[PDB]
Amino acid sequence: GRSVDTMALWLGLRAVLVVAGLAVLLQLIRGWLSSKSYVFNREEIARLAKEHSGLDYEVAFSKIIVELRKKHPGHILQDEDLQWVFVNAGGWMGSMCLLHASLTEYVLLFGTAVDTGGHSGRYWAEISDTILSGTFRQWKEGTTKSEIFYPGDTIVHEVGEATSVQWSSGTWMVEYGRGFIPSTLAFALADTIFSTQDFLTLFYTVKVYSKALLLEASTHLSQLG
Amino acid sequence: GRSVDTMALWLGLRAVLVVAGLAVLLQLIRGWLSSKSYVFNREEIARLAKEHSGLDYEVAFSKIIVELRKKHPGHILQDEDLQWVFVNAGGWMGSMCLLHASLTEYVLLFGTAVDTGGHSGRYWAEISDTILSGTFRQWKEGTTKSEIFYPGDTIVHEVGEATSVQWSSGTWMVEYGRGFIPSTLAFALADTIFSTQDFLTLFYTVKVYSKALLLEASTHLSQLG
Amino acid sequence: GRSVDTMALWLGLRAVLVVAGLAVLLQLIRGWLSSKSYVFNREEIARLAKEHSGLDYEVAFSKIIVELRKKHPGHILQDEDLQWVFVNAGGWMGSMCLLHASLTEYVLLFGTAVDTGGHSGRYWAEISDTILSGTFRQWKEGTTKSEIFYPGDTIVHEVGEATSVQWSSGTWMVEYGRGFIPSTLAFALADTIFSTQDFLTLFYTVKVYSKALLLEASTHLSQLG
Ligand SMILES: CC(=O)[C@H]1CC[C@H]2[C@@H]3CCC4=CC(=O)CC[C@]4(C)[C@H]3CC[C@]12C
Ligand SMILES: CC(=O)[C@H]1CC[C@H]2[C@@H]3CCC4=CC(=O)CC[C@]4(C)[C@H]3CC[C@]12C
Ligand SMILES: CC(=O)[C@H]1CC[C@H]2[C@@H]3CCC4=CC(=O)CC[C@]4(C)[C@H]3CC[C@]12C
Repeated sequence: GRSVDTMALWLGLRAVLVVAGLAVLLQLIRGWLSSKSYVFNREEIARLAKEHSGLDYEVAFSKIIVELRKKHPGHILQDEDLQWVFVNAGGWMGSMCLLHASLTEYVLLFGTAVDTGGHSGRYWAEISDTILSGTFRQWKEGTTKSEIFYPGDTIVHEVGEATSVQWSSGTWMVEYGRGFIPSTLAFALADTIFSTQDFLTLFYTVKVYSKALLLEASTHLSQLG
Repeated sequence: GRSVDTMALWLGLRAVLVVAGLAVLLQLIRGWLSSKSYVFNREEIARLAKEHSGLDYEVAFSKIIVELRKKHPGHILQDEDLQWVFVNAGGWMGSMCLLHASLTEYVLLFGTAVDTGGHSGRYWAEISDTILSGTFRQWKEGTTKSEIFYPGDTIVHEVGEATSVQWSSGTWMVEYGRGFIPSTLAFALADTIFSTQDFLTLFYTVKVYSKALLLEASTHLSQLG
Repeated sequence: GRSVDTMALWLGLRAVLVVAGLAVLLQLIRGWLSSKSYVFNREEIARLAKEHSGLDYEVAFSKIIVELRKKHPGHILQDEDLQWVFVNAGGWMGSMCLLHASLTEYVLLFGTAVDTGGHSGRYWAEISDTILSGTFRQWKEGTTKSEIFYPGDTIVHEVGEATSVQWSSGTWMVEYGRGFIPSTLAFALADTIFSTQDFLTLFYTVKVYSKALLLEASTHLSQLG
């Protein structure tokens, strides 16, 4: 009767429980033992973006790209491969311009010209965003109150952390990610697969990721000979 | 030619039509003949939340939990099992603290620290939300105009009804559901499966549901001996 | 080691790349060689909606429907088949009333009573929306700035184009689509399948599409005898 249905539902819930739990455990295991080859550090990127946050965010874009090319030659994409690509993830819609991406790091420009917001994602990667323009509202897990950050501030999305994020129209930021980068792809592409059906955007995303990987491989080969 | 393609599309549309129609019919059949064991009633919960809506919503949270424990001993989770868990569903993102959940009822605290909104869901369950803080905008099906509710009001999401819901930053409410509760899970988890990929949140959700079910089973066993 | 993982990821990315690329190529091939039987034209619909944008959007709805019935008898649904149906797509939620739909064209009323926004979709179809009330913000691909349109304006979503769209509460518009209409269905239903689980709305959507197709077939049969 009712007790039988309660017990059966409890059994199925425990099934889903152990499935999700072992998925989380595997994510932790793959992430912790992942490689950690670091060309950049988040403080360098944050300071460089903060210095230029008072300028027009596109002038700041240019200046930051030029500085990153000067300080890390061989690790930033040429002008021919820079492209603004929409990003639909976790219920929000923004756009990115990828500057660098390896197995363990990535650097990009990110933002939005529309009001948007949603789930931040939960992956084995430390993400950091320095606002050039607009406002970034972060609502952390386990709290009932949120915080709003402004140009020049840096929000650090910690490893394993999950938040709600919200950006206002005209919000632009410099983003640096460090960790097990491929484990973020499932989050970054899911709304494209199950919501937007925008396969050309998927094409653009994997194209720029592959080009960044090929640049890193080419620079590694040159550094070894 | 063109007529052939029109006819083929019409055939496939009629296929999808009868599939969805029989799905709706099965939802109605499972829901109507579902059990209706009721520990609470929506008027009791609404009045208790309305009385305290003028206080800070966290003080109200505490007072409502204490009253519910006093009036329904054995049917509310202990302090050790209370937890704020994100909820991503129907395009919106909020967070919940589950107080009670059986096969036929549930009681929780719900709200959001970000501006959000989306589809309410359509399930065989009567849902009711009493606002402690913020604003709740409801847009009913078949109308071109929406309504905004304020602290102390109660919105009743009727059985089989579908609306668009929208909450402003800092909106918090007491929610009571009555009907065939498991038929809501597919709606409550879908954005987690196909959008956020946040498997630890899924873990938390099934964990608290299972604990609430086990509490109900334990109290039933004690009441029978 | 690290180079092996980089190479394997590059291989898998190239796999996803060629899959998405050939999907886009097939979309282009199916769209270009698709039929182009045109009962309406977008300038006619835009001018008719612009003329009435200064009136209450429901009075405008009625006047536009009456004019479209007068000028295109046999191609607009009778009063008995008009229905407001929710539309959840690309992360946004609005509602539509379908007036006309064939293999190559469609005419509908669209809008929203909630603040919403998301991905526009990318399909082989030229879409055009004339605002009767509210505001329509369009953010085009490849740009960091967006534009806001007002009552009486027409936004043209070009074939193959992808934008972010955003509508404010109380925004209502007349929409005309021309191209390969079925290729939009996957976008229009995806959030229903993977997010809202609202199968009765899916039922309503395929029902009105099938009725519009049957009306077009019946008028074609009458015109041929
Ligand atoms: C804005 C944001 O949430 C970040 C978090 C993880 C980031 C992704 C990290 C992996 C990645 C590398 C690429 O080369 C393409 C862009 C993507 C897919 C990034 C897009 C922006 C993301 C999704
Ligand atoms: C806020 C909201 O829409 C409500 C409607 C149905 C509710 C769900 C009802 C079933 C359920 C019981 C649980 O024990 C976990 C929370 C959930 C999954 C509830 C989360 C909040 C929901 C999704
Ligand atoms: C508002 C919007 O984006 C438009 C773009 C393509 C449009 C769809 C085009 C195909 C279609 C025809 C129908 O008969 C049902 C409604 C739908 C499913 C339309 C709903 C509104 C859509 C989704």
